[PDB]
Amino acid sequence: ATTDAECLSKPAFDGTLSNVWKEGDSRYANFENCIYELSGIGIGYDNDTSWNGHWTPVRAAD
Repeated sequence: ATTDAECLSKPAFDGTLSNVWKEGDSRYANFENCIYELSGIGIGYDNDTSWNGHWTPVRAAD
């Protein structure tokens, strides 16, 4: 299990994450029980489900 403060302490990376979901024109993905937010220059594939760009952690996996 992960907490919100544990996730927010992790660094932001530049790469690709799969199983990406939308939340009002904003993209989110789950990685190591932490939810990351897509920003920067985005390049998407796998029918909007795989996004490459800047991923910043926002919260923990529910």
